[PDB]
Amino acid sequence: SAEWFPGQPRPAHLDGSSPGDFGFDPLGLATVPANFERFKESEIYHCRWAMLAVPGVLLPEALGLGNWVKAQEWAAIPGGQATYLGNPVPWGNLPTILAIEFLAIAFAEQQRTMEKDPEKKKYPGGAFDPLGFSKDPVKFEELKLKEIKNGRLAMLAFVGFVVQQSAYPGTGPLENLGSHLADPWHNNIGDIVIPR
Amino acid sequence: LEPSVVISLSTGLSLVLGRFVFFNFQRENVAKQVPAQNGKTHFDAGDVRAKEFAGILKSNDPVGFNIVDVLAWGSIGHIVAYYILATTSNGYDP
Amino acid sequence: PPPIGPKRGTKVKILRRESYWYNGTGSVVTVDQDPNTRYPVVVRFAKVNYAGVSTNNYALDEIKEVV
Amino acid sequence: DIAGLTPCKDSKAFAKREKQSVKKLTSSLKKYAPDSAPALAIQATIDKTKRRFENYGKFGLLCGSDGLPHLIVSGDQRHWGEFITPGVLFLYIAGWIGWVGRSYLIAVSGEKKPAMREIIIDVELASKIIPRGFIWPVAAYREWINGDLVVDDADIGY
Amino acid sequence: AKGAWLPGLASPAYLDGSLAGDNGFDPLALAADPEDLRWFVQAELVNGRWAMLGVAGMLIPEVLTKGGLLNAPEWYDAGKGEYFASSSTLFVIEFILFHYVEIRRWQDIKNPGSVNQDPIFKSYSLPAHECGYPGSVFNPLNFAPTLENKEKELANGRLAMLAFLGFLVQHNVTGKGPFENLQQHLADPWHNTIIQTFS
Ligand code: CLA
Ligand code: CLA
Ligand code: CLA
Ligand SMILES: CC1=C(/C=C/C(C)=C/C=C/C(C)=C/C=C/C=C(C)/C=C/C=C(C)/C=C/[C@@]23O[C@]2(C)C[C@@H](O)CC3(C)C)C(C)(C)C[C@H](O)C1
Ligand SMILES: CC1=C(/C=C/C(C)=C/C=C/C(C)=C/C=C/C=C(C)/C=C/C=C(C)/C=C/C2=C(C)CCCC2(C)C)C(C)(C)CCC1
Ligand SMILES: CCCCCCCCCCCCO[C@H]1O[C@H](CO)[C@@H](O[C@H]2O[C@H](CO)[C@@H](O)[C@H](O)[C@H]2O)[C@H](O)[C@H]1O
Ligand SMILES: CCCCCCCCCCCCO[C@H]1O[C@H](CO)[C@@H](O[C@H]2O[C@H](CO)[C@@H](O)[C@H](O)[C@H]2O)[C@H](O)[C@H]1O
Repeated sequence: SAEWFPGQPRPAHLDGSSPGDFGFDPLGLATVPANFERFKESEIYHCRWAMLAVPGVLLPEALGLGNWVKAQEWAAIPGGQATYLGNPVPWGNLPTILAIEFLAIAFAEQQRTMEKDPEKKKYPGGAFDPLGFSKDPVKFEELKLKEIKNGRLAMLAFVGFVVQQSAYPGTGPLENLGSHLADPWHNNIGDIVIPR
Repeated sequence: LEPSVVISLSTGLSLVLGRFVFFNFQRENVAKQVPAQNGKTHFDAGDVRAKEFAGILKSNDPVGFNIVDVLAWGSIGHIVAYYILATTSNGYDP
Repeated sequence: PPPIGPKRGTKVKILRRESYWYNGTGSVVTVDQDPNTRYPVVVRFAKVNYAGVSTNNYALDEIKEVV
Repeated sequence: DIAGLTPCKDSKAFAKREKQSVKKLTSSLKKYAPDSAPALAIQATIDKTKRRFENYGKFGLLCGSDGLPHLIVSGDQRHWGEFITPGVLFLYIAGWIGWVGRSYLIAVSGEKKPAMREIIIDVELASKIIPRGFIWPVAAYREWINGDLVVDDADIGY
Repeated sequence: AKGAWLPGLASPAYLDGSLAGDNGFDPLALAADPEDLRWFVQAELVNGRWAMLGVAGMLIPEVLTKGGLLNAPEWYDAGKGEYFASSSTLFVIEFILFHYVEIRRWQDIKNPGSVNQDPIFKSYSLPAHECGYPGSVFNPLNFAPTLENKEKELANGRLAMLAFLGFLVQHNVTGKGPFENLQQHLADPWHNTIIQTFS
């Protein structure tokens, strides 16, 4: 049966030996295998960026440098100059930041999609696995599962960050945790869910 | 701030993007998009003014870069250059 | 020689596009056994058409037997 | 208040309209004997008018610059008595009527000449189906769940 | 045994008497379809047990306080009191705790025996039973699920549902609680009825 919903039948196109398949596909968006492979790749790509982004949202706020939202305010000021760890960035000019980012990232992401092997498309080797951990396929698959799980848990956390930011303008992630710890029985989602 | 530098830099970056970054995608999507009417191209159907010009399309560049491509990416270069050159004195525009 | 067509009393479904009872059902009355008859199946219906008729003739490939 | 409107219990134009109507009625009342029937009818009309204005005032309606009540239908919880609750009543009654009609048509279609039962009603049968509209929202929902409400497109034909 | 709610009336054909509490009562033909019958059989037990619990916990505190051993508000005012947590927190806790148990109950109605397994400790499950009447942990003293006891449960539940409806309606006209209404009826039986309430 379906692992995500105990007592529920598995989908016809699912139940295969996939890294993270729990039989969850209510809308049946994965009927065509050619769409399914690219959905797997897209899932891996969203997971990795979210996992890499979570510390980048939690660390500067915890170091007293401004939450992840206020760090983008200097770009909206005409004379705004970038700062990093309190050290002003000499090249903090907005046009060059918007230019070199596009110019470099376009090439860096154009290179990766010229690959034609679907299995190697999700997981390349070479200069991306320096220490090397594919020596044992069983532990390789185990690590793949333990990676996709943390990636889904990280995407959930980022969406939570966005929604909690929208609920309390001007605040940060860890500030909400501190407020919750201050008054557990009075500071919860109940006020927003049931508004006064 | 200096137009004679901004325009040159923008044109150079646009030409680099055209020749080395998005060349394959453009040249492979172009092959699949040929206008036709009732299963035949415009020149095959009878239009004598729809012949594709041959002199201007050939080039000795290793990848086939030509004059039409030069103009296509140079136009982007000038447009972006004058976009940056306008929202500097005072421009609140998208 | 085997008798052609469905037996009397069979329920059939109409496939002729320009017929009033298209996609409806009717009852077989009789089948003409002459090999030269082009439309040999006689069908009767509960509802009359715009001309007030409630029976019509059809070919063997214009009717489907529904069980 | 809402949309620049004023409560009718605090509107000067509303009170002016009430006074004008009462004066117009009293002018006619002053033409007949005090104990005659027309005088009593006019007095009853005057009392009814005063009651109507008082009830409109104390039921929380809003009045415009013209001095007439206006209705709010955007969903605001201070005005559900204006559209939402009567709307629920209208839907309940209409569903009852439609449900009993459909059930009669389905129950009668199994006969030899169903049309004869459409110009001459079988009251004995209808009197057993009429009380069942009392729970039409449950019956219709369960019928929808089990696939008995709708006919497939392939089966539709004369 | 199978009685009659109206002496002199014929019973429906689909109420042959295979269910506890059968008395041939379905004038409006809600349960003609077999599946509707199962759905309503479950719903009756659930609404009835909730009504029994509500009536007990809605009436006992009132008489306890009126006796003089406690000081608690009426049932229609307890939601406007001072508690260690706000009402919103309690509602959210209730919603989260109930989504899980109610979908767990739903999965067993959809197909019996599907959710008998313990999710965490993979060593406990529910032996075969009938929907609406589980056992094991839910029957600590391990009583006997005889036909007599099921009828005794159903009768009290059906009584409790009407009692709760009566409380709800009597609060919206009098506004003094159940026990005060009963003592008022017992003071002057011929001058304190529903007729005097509206006039
Ligand atoms: C964008 C990220 C992303 C993508 C592309 C995929 C893709 C895939 N997932 Mg994964 N997944 C994700 C995020 C993603 N997942 C997250 C965040 C979780 C945790 C909740 C999971 C949990 C999960 C499980 C448990 C399983 C999968 C599976 C699958 C596969 C089948 C389903 C499908 O066709 O999805 C295609 C998806 C899309 C085309 C995206 C549609 C988005 C719509 C248009 C809007 C959604 C808005 C959102 C609901 C708003 C509220 C968010 C809030 C609740 C956080 C497929 C390879 C199944 C599998 O077999 O994997 C191998 C499987 O068992 N995923
Ligand atoms: C059993 C009664 C019944 C029912 C359930 C429906 C249902 C429907 N009709 Mg139909 N209709 C009926 C009778 C009925 N109609 C009659 C008698 C007429 C002749 C005037 C029409 C003329 C009619 C039109 C012209 C249209 C519909 C449409 C519709 C649809 C949308 C609702 C609507 O616009 O209603 C509006 C219908 C009316 C206001 C007509 C009056 C309905 C009466 C009050 C019904 C009950 C009368 C009956 C004698 C009661 C018998 C009781 C029984 C116990 C003996 C819906 C499928 C619309 C549609 O196609 O939507 C997609 C549409 O355009 N109906
Ligand atoms: C079933 C339990 C039950 C019982 C024992 C009572 C008892 C009482 N009710 Mg209440 N009542 C009930 C149900 C009940 N009610 C229900 C279901 C409703 C909603 C229609 C009401 C609505 C209601 C109002 C509006 C009023 C009362 C009032 C009263 C009191 C005066 C008698 C009277 O006028 O009754 C009126 C009776 C009805 C309106 C209908 C009663 C219908 C029930 C189901 C009949 C039960 C029959 C059953 C065989 C009796 C068993 C008795 C005993 C063994 C439990 C009295 C203490 C009055 C009061 O407060 O006086 C101070 C009053 O004003 N009741
Ligand atoms: C059977 C049948 C029919 C009849 C059907 C009928 C009459 C059905 C009637 C159903 C009724 C009245 C159901 C009532 C259910 C009531 C329930 C579940 C009540 C629950 C109450 C609870 C939890 C109370 C909680 C609290 O009080 C406490 C504990 C403490 C307080 O501080 C707080 C609150 C919240 C107030 C016909 C339709 C007539 C024909 C058909 O053919 C056959
Ligand atoms: C590398 C190499 C080389 C070189 C090359 C070059 C150097 C090139 C250049 C090129 C270029 C340099 C180009 C350009 C182009 C341009 C263009 C194409 C432009 C356009 C423009 C426009 C269209 C404009 C418009 C306008 C106006 C008119 C007004 C105002 C506004 C605007 C700006 C919009 C050779 C040969 C030796 C060979 C070997 C290698
Ligand atoms: C925050 C950002 C930090 C960035 C740090 C710098 C990262 C630099 C990464 C450069 C990767 C360059 O890639 C280099 O190794 C890849 C893996 O062997 C090669 O890729 C090749 O080998 C792959 C693995 O066997 C196969 O899919 C193909 O044969 C082919 O794609 C590239 O042809 C080579 O150019
Ligand atoms: C705020 C409100 C939110 C509501 C959310 C819940 C919505 C629930 C929708 C239930 C839809 C039930 O009806 C839906 O499935 C039925 C089958 O089960 C379909 O029924 C169809 O298939 C059945 C077999 O399965 C056939 O016996 C029926 O003749 C055929 O019509 C209905 O044509 C369709 O409309």
